[PDB]
Amino acid sequence: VYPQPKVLTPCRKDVLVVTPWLAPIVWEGTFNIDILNEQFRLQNTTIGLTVFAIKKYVAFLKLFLETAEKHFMVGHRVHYYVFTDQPAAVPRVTLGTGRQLSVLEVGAYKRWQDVSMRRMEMISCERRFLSEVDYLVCVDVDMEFRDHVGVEILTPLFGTLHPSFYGSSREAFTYERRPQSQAYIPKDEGDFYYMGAFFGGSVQEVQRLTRACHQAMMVDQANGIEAVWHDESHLNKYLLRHKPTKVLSPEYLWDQQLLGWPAVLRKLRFTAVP
Amino acid sequence: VYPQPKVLTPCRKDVLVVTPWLAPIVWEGTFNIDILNEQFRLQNTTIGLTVFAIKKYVAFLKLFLETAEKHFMVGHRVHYYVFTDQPAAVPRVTLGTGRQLSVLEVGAYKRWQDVSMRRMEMISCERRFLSEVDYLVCVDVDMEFRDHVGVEILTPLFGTLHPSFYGSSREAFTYERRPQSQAYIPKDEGDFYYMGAFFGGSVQEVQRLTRACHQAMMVDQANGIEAVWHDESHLNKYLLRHKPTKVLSPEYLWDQQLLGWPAVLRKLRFTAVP
Ligand SMILES: O=c1ccn([C@@H]2O[C@H](COP(=O)(O)OP(=O)(O)O)[C@@H](O)[C@H]2O)c(=O)[nH]1
Ligand SMILES: O=c1ccn([C@@H]2O[C@H](COP(=O)(O)OP(=O)(O)O)[C@@H](O)[C@H]2O)c(=O)[nH]1
Ligand SMILES: OC[C@H]1O[C@@H](O)[C@H](O)[C@@H](O)[C@H]1O
Ligand SMILES: OC[C@H]1O[C@@H](O)[C@H](O)[C@@H](O)[C@H]1O
Ligand SMILES: [Mn+2]
Ligand SMILES: [Mn+2]
Repeated sequence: VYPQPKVLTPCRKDVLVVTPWLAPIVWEGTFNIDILNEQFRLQNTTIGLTVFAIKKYVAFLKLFLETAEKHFMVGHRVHYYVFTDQPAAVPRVTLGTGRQLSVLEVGAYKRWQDVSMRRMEMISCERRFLSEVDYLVCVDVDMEFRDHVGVEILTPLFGTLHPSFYGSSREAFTYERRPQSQAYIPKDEGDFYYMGAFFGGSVQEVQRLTRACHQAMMVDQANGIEAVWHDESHLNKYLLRHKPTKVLSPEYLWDQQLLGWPAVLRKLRFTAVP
Repeated sequence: VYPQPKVLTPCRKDVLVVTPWLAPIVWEGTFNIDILNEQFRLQNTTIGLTVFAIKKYVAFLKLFLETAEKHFMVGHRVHYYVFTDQPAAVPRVTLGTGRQLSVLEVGAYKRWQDVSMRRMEMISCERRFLSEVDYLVCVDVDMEFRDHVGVEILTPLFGTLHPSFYGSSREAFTYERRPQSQAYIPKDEGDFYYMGAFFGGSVQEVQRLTRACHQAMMVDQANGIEAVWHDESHLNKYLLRHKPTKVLSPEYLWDQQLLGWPAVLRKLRFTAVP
């Protein structure tokens, strides 16, 4: 027993709720969470969440993890995978039932470009995700959850609209524009500008995507060019060619300090920390 | 190179384009057919179309088939499966490249209820669909195509909004309301009223659906009740419990003689014949 959807009275008339390849764009008021929760519960869905916390970024884990417990996939099985050069630095956060955390120890890379960039490499570690989770969600650690982020996001492949470019035209998009880079996207192409900080999908699609992006980055290195926004550039080139089956609205990646809280955002769910 | 989708200016503001379980509702202006065509071509998609033409309904095949050739999945591989008690009566219609037709001979059933109802049984013939097509589309024969019906419909499971109930409230829906019938749907439930004349999906999902509906009809027979709208009733009960991954708007099942051509319908694609 829920509100009857009515085909002649849309809920959101202010935003695009479907892409032109028929992928939902996820905004508050587009979904009934109760229907979706049942769907995903009926398959005993397990969602993995990957997060890197290399060098000083271990400082962000406590709030990340505490807020994930309040807001992320609450009621579903969750497995956190914390990639860190400092395992002893990972805070012990008490978890809800059916939720667990693994610490994966990795190398502290040369500069920030590589730490951000080698995530694609480090996520692709492959045998294990396939056995343990049905979906993988890949996010920045320097963030907090402030509202529901749940199974509405889950789909074979998704990316998230960069909060600075959702209202913008495409020649404005900061894609890689040098044809020397595997990340190259011409000035007459592109659907959206996706942020590197929040993407995911089924384990098979995320392994594909991260393998591709790593193979593309290595090809650029061997040719002496570094895409302008690094992993985000390659992410955007992958998602142009392999279109995501859901797109998350900027409700899912926001910075209230830089951008306020406009009326088109009914919820701010996952936000940057200073 | 196509129109850039703009996230703050929806194309359709007059209709619901997404269900509350995040299934697209397919209306003109929600999709770019060029993007979709490429997607489906890249997988060499084959679509099967099943149609029953038992007794006098062989009379409808010539126009059905001629118009399907102009409008249905044009450019993609298509396999028509014509179920008939009269194989010699099937018109020879010249087909486009990559399109073929098989005649399947079956029994002329006792009354019209059973002819319509035993379709579910006759579609479920199982080994063969799995090998030959990726999707199955199941329609009435007493119809003509008048405009594009293409790969925008394709998804694991879809149904179509009955053209007489899309603007209506749910207690108005002519679901089966006797609890004695497997088709029973309470007065406080239901998302939409789907018509029996146009549903489909992947071969696996259509085999599931048609197996379920046949198993449900047989259980009702053994109990001496016949659902009020027969196969359509069971279809609607299946789609309540297993929600379709796309819903087709009434653009995909219309009767211009009974309903005109309202402004909310930008195309009339598949329509009833007198
Ligand atoms: O020294 C570093 C730099 C980056 N990161 C990881 O790489 C992500 C992206 O980096 P950052 O957040 O600095 O990029 P921004 O959001 O500022 O563009 C971070 O959230 C961390 O998960 C890290 O763990 N240690
Ligand atoms: O004598 C019959 C009655 C029905 N049908 C098939 O069952 C479908 C549904 O029947 P009908 O079109 O009469 O139902 P309606 O659309 O009038 O509700 C038809 O399109 C045919 O495909 C048939 O082949 N021969
Ligand atoms: O334009 C691309 C850049 O946009 C900035 O706003 C953002 O901080 C960068 O991380 C990168 O996304
Ligand atoms: O209400 C259910 C009935 O609605 C009629 O308009 C239609 O002709 C019937 O075929 C059946 O769908
Ligand atoms: Mn960050
Ligand atoms: Mn009919």
